[PDB]
Amino acid sequence: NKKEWNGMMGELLSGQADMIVAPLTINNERAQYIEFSKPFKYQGLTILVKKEDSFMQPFQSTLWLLVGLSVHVVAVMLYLLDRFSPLTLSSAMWFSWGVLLNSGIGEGAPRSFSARILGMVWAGFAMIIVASYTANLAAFEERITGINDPRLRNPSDKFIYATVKQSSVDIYFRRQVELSTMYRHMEKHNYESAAEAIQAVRDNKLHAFIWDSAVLEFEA
Amino acid sequence: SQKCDLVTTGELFFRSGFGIGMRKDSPWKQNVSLSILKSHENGFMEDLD
Amino acid sequence: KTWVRYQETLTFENMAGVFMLVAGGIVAGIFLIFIEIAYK
Amino acid sequence: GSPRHTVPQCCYGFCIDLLIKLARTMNFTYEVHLVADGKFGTQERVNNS
Amino acid sequence: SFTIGKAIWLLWGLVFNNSVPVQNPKGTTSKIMVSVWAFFAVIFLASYTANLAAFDQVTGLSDKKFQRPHDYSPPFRFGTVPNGSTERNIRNNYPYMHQYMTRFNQRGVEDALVSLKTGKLDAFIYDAAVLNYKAGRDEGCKLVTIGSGYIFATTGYGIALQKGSPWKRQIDLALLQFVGDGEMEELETLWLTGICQLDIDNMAGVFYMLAAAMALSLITFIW
Amino acid sequence: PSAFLEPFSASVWVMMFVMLLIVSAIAVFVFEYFSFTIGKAIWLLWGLVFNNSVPVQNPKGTTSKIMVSVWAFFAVIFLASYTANLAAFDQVTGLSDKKFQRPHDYSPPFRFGTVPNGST
Amino acid sequence: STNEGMNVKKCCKGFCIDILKKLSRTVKFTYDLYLVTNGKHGKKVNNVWNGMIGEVVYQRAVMAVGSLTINEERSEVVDFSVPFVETGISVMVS
Ligand SMILES: *[C@@H]1O[C@H](CO)[C@@H](O)[C@H](O)[C@H]1NC(C)=O
Ligand SMILES: *[C@@H]1O[C@H](CO)[C@@H](O)[C@H](O)[C@H]1NC(C)=O
Ligand SMILES: *[C@@H]1O[C@H](CO)[C@@H](O)[C@H](O)[C@H]1NC(C)=O
Ligand SMILES: *[C@@H]1O[C@H](CO)[C@@H](O)[C@H](O)[C@H]1NC(C)=O
Repeated sequence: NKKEWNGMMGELLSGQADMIVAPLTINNERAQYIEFSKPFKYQGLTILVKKEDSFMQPFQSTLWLLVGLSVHVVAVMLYLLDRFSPLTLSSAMWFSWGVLLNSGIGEGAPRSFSARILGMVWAGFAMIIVASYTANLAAFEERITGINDPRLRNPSDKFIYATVKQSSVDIYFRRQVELSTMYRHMEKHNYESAAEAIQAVRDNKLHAFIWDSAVLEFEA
Repeated sequence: SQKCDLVTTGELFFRSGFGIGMRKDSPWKQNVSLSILKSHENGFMEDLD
Repeated sequence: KTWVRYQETLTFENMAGVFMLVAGGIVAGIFLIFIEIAYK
Repeated sequence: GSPRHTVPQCCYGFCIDLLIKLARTMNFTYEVHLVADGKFGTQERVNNS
Repeated sequence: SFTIGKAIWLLWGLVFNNSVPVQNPKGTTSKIMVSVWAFFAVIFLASYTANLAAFDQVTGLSDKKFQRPHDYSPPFRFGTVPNGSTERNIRNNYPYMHQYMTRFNQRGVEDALVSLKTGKLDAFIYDAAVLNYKAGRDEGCKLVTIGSGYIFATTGYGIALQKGSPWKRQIDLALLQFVGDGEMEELETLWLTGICQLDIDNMAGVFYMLAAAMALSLITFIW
Repeated sequence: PSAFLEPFSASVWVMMFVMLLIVSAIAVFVFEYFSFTIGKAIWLLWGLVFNNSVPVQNPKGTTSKIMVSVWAFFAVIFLASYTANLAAFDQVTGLSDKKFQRPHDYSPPFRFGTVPNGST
Repeated sequence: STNEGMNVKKCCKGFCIDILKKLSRTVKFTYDLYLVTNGKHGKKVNNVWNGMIGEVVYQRAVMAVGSLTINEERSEVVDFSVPFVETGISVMVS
């Protein structure tokens, strides 16, 4: 029942190493065993993420059927006014679907001595409907931002965050007693080296990664 | 709440204590201070707001 | 200076359902046109 | 503005109801007179001495 | 050729330009006037779309909206609960924020809840996970907090005993036994929740004006 | 805003040519069943997007006007998506801005510096 | 009008009641549970507390098994246990 070390400290205490030239992390356990020097690097942690339209079917289908029934009623009453004058039905449907067409059609003008007002109001009505539709289509979460996040305390298959296996950052996360759930989440995705973590986050398999700041600034 | 052109700015400093300007040493200050403290302990400013 | 300072409507997945519904409307319109030709 | 024109008028509002509450707490009355000028007051040098 | 007195239909059909043929313009002056009126209709439609386009709230504790909502036109308000440690946390952080709370006082937890359900309150400062529970048990996922406590205080709970109690170490060992075996995760899973363009009045008023247009068309049809 | 590659992205343009070929073949089949739309259907189909084309006399069998209306609605929603793409396409407010920590909220980064070993 | 009252018996459940029952199973003591009648969580008004702090500090209660927040003044008047949940602060909006 003895607690030991491995890697650089496993070779330093066994005689296979004499001078660690590496970013060694200062904590409680390593300062009481071996001596330290003046810290040459001042560096912090950061989170590596991957930061890289309701047309008809997601849009609610009440007003589309309303416009359809409206143009149906308009065509029926224009055909009835063509009956009661103060290919008739085909030309009436051509006019009623050519006013709404709004792009150009090879048609003429029907006899609208008492129906031109209904046609001009329907034309302005259709254009103000499509203008309001264009207006409210033109007018109308990936980041983590730190460790204080209860969404990471209840993770899922999308909130994927991990760390380097057997790292001093993992030791600092294990030391704090309120970091048990994130430790249990990161121990399921233990990664050996940093290049494997870069390859995993590049291939859209990761969403967050705890890593030092200046290295990711150099990678940026 | 009366007009539609009175909007206060983001600057708000010198938040001092507005009270009652009293005179010098006199026995009619302690009872007034206890009445003000009685106004502090209840909802005397809330209903007037 | 040598290490730190030295620096160096999508219509793919969003409009896929747009393409599917527009293609379905085109197929339905072509079917109505061929039924109209076969009737008259 | 005016040489001498002071009439009995009606005073009410926020501070008047505060003074009515103070007169309700402790058994005393008051007499409200209005100030002549409309200035708060600074440390002004007088023209003599 | 109907531009004697019937130019209204031609003119207001050339406003929107919905492919309405009227006549064959042989005069140069008429085509110049139609082109100038069409350019005026294009810039009027551009101004109309600009009017339609011109027609998370607080993203930090140091935001200017806590000072004054002067950046936007509608103002909001917020407050905390009395006789609590949240007011002492505010007085330890910012006495200015304590005076903002003192101006906008409120009654209590259930009264602020009724004010949020009826719309008599905009913002309410409370705990982090408990408002997540209230958002999860909310019908329709309506009351949603701004984030979940990113750059906030992030405090915790504990069990307070008397200074000099001999039973404190056994309770501490019992809590370390309760947390370090997955039982606390089971309690946080069981006793918590896990559930959580369109306008009405404008096209209704356009429908009232359309009903007036049908009334005017009926008047012009009967006479 | 030098040049945009967002709406078509050189992958939908093949489908535009395929739909032009299909509409041209339908026009040839209707003209065989039944007027310059034999091989010139590109100017008649793509010309009805910017709503100032020459009015071509459609046949009386109610054949071309339905697909003209469908392509017109497609052009209207395409121009609506184009205006939405154009709409979706001071700098520093103060110390309360998120740019001083990291400008990752926006697309370009920036940089700042003071005098070396001074009172600043 | 006065401080007259009656002892109403009420039932309790929830998270802290489960914590109290698990401490009664582990430590094996008899709990004396009663609701506070002074007010909310606590705020010192002229060396007079109220609520659970007023019950524990003024030698009227032994411990606070229920939920109690942690700040500077409650770290000064009493001592807390180890933390078990991260419940910070947030803002509910409409
Ligand atoms: C009023 O003040 C006097 C001291 O000047 C004090 O003895 C007395 O108790 C006070 N009475 C009340 C009702 O506050
Ligand atoms: C109020 O009236 C009573 C009458 O006994 C007496 O104490 C005194 O005159 C007044 N002062 C107070 C306590 O307000
Ligand atoms: C003092 O003299 C000035 C003129 O120099 C005059 O305007 C003012 O009313 C006088 N009174 C005082 C004390 O200011
Ligand atoms: C706090 O509790 C006291 C009773 O101890 C009560 O009078 C007061 O209204 C409560 N809240 C405030 C506003 O301090």
